[PDB]
Amino acid sequence: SSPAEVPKNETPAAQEQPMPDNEPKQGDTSIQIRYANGKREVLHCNSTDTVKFLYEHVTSNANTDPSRNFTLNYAFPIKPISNDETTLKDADLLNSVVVQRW
Amino acid sequence: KKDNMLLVDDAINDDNSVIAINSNTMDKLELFRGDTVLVKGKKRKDTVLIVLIDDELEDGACRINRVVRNNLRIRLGDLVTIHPCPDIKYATRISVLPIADTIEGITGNLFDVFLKPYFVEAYRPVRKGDHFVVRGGMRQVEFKVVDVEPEEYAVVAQDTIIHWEGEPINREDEENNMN
Repeated sequence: SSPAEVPKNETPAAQEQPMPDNEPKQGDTSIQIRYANGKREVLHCNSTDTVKFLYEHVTSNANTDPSRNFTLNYAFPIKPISNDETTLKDADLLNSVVVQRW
Repeated sequence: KKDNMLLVDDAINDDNSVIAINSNTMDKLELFRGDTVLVKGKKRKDTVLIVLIDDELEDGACRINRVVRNNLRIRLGDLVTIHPCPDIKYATRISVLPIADTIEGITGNLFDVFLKPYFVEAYRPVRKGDHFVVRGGMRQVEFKVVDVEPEEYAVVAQDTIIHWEGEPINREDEENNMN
């Protein structure tokens, strides 16, 4: 992605996915993505979403990544975020860093 | 009192690259389980570690193992300023060397034995000047990070190139850190 394409790439990912401001009844939630792109990090999210929605955010946030195969994790107990549907609530992924590994 | 400065406490998590904050500290300062944070203590020194929610910690002071505690030249019951740095990114290369008295007796492939499994898949956040510890083969070896390519501090992703060399050294340098 070009220097001018990247801000545009983040713009989709920031506005593409629902944030309903009355759904923080289950808790507003903030993800921090650790991309293998070079040490790249983007944050954001809403209430109760899915791990797969983070995978969709990666793809929306950058066009090189969709065709690449990769997995997601949390580091130090090294859990591979398996079961891509799994909600943020069930995976303990509340406010917690998510690393990407190709 | 800005709640960004905390005291050093004993360590529950025995891992090298880690510090433990309490959850009421997390809402008081936005950080996460994977977040890599810069610790800057006394003697104008620094270190980088992973923050992790710890119930026992109690928001006021943080848990750090004796290895982190040493690199900052602090003791149990000393104050340190904590602040996050995501500007740091994955390493290009690293330069660690074993301290002589911790390897007196053995020889051979220190990388395959100690360094390879220690850094693997953990993408540890190291720093130049850091002295870390790896337990294996009925002993614990101490290496010192002599150089990194991505500035003073960087991360050790699987693609990062770990260069170790075999010349060891005297413990005189530690004192010039404490004196």
